[PDB]
Amino acid sequence: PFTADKGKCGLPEIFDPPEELERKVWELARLVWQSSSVVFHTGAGISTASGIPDFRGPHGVWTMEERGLAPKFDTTFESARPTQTHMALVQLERVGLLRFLVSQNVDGLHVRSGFPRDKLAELHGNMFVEECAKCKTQYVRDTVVGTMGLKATGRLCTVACRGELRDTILDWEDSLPDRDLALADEASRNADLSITLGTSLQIRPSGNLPLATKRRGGRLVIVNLQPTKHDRHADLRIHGYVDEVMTRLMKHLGLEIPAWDGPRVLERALPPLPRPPTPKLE
Amino acid sequence: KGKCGLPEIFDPPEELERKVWELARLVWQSSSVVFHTGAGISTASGIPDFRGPHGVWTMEERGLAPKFDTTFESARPTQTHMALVQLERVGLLRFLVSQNVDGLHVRSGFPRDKLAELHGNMFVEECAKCKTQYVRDTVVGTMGLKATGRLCTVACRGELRDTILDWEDSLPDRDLALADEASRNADLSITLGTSLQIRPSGNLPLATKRRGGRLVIVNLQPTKHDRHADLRIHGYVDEVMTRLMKHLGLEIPAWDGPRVLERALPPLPRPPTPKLE
Ligand SMILES: Nc1ncnc2c1ncn2[C@@H]1O[C@H](COP(=O)(O)OP(=O)(O)OC[C@H]2O[C@H](O)[C@H](O)[C@@H]2O)[C@@H](O)[C@H]1O
Ligand SMILES: Nc1ncnc2c1ncn2[C@@H]1O[C@H](COP(=O)(O)OP(=O)(O)OC[C@H]2O[C@H](O)[C@H](O)[C@@H]2O)[C@@H](O)[C@H]1O
Ligand SMILES: CC(C)n1c(/C=C/[C@@H](O)C[C@@H](O)CC(=O)O)c(-c2ccc(F)cc2)c2ccccc21
Ligand SMILES: [Zn+2]
Ligand SMILES: [Zn+2]
Repeated sequence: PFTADKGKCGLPEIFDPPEELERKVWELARLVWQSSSVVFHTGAGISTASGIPDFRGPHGVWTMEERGLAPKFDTTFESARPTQTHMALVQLERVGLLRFLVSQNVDGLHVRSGFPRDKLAELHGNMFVEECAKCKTQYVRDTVVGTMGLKATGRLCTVACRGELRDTILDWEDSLPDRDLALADEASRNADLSITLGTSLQIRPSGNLPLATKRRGGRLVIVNLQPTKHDRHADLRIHGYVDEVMTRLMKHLGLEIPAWDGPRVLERALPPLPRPPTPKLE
Repeated sequence: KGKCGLPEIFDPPEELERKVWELARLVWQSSSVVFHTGAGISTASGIPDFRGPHGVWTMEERGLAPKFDTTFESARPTQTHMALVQLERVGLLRFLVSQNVDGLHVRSGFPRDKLAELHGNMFVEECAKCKTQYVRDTVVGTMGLKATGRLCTVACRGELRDTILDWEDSLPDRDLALADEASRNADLSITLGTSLQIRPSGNLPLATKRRGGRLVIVNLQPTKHDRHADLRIHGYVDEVMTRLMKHLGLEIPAWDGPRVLERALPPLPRPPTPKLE
């Protein structure tokens, strides 16, 4: 809690220079095309471009705490817009180039971006979601659930039940949800490409799931401004703003990054849309 | 560098809700609305401000660095940026004055002939001879009005220089005159994300007061002229502008990607006006 191991905070940022950045995002493009089963793992770095501070970056929550300073929010959780990266992941899932998405974020922007819930594992919970203690029915609300650490919110289940509604925000002691951790674990083992965006991969086991892609010869790409726990296991490390890496990647894939309709909830992935034909790689 | 790192104020929801309704009334009641924007309308796209808690000057005074969560090239316009584009298209915004050099107003497709970029635009270089501007797709690599290395290509070969003013540099006369003219003639100035400490860029909203115009200030910190405002709103500008638009019955439009529009298009249809009192 107070004393919890918050891991390495405030490490130096690394910027790949343009030419080397340009060539790494082509290598990423080549890996996406070549792969049958692409899982994305996201952390707090995909939401900074929308005004929400990270945990272990230069100006992150834990970093500034060690220095006796406050993290700063440039928006509310309710007024946060999904980033170019968020929407990019929405399109990649609609054209069938993303099998599964595993996010350690509680900021709720994945769900709000319209990404389908049955293809998302929210390992650390969601600030807009409360859950019936009795029947496990989840409610995706339009404002943040007012509590953290899996406590009574004040509201009751309304299914065909009256059970106690509770927040989904894990405390330090709280084990991951079983459904999300099994679906994230299964997707990770079976993938032949895991890509990590904006996570420093220091948390167990959320950070270890990308290593499961390595077993049976799968490839691993790490996109991050700072060093990550598992940098040495990566076949490709890109050091750049994820928005810049994801817009350049989409351009290579010949994909437009769609308009954000405003807050929308999609329970179940739709049928896959048409996608460009694949380049000849050799 | 003026007063930096002042405490933030948050209006409570009920009060915030009420003030943005009072904003909505003033927009509807007003013949000629000008908006004045500063660094605060780009924070939510990952570009730090100057005198906010984590801003350039603040962090300098405390021997710390300002943090960028994007490049200038990869920055997307905020919900506020795109709201100003729609307000202009439906004829409820006469003019827009910005102290921002971040280039996002132009890239949002807001029309140049209705914008004054008082402190310059990092994506614009200007011919020293014929004053032809070039809006490029990557930041012009200099600041302080220096030669960039590139030449005029008009029907000229003159020296292209950046448009970023240094401290000593006088504002561009065209942009300052148009900004000043629009400010005097407006019956509503709204300021969004500016602390209004810079001369004269910060004083232009006060010219709206002369001949009984109204002034709204939307800002998280105190501003120089809080005392002259008929309405002060302490909230995230994005929240204020999305709630405001919702009252106006206006969608906030999709961003096509970087686009340059020289001249304002014909005004589009807008919802009918409420009966006010
Ligand atoms: N715009 C950007 N582009 C690319 N990388 C970025 C950007 N902004 C930040 N980063 C990088 O993004 C990385 C973010 O890493 P961390 O801050 O540790 O977040 P987590 O999601 O891994 O934290 C996991 C859990 O830990 C907590 O306890 C909670 O329970 C969280 O769920 C940094 O290395 C940045 O350099
Ligand atoms: N999301 C937000 N919502 C509302 N207000 C905000 C937000 N983020 C920041 N603010 C406020 O936004 C304000 C930003 O104040 P300053 O940083 O002085 O920006 P300027 O444009 O007025 O500076 C003018 C010139 O001065 C420089 O030298 C350069 O020349 C500039 O061009 C703060 O008061 C924040 O509380
Ligand atoms: C002013 C504007 C173009 N301008 C500068 C630029 C600021 C600095 O290069 C000059 C300043 O430090 C010294 C002086 O006062 O003359 C920065 C900026 C600040 C810190 C940073 F790490 C990178 C860029 C900046 C950021 C957002 C908007 C406008 C900005
Ligand atoms: Zn129930
Ligand atoms: Zn010329």
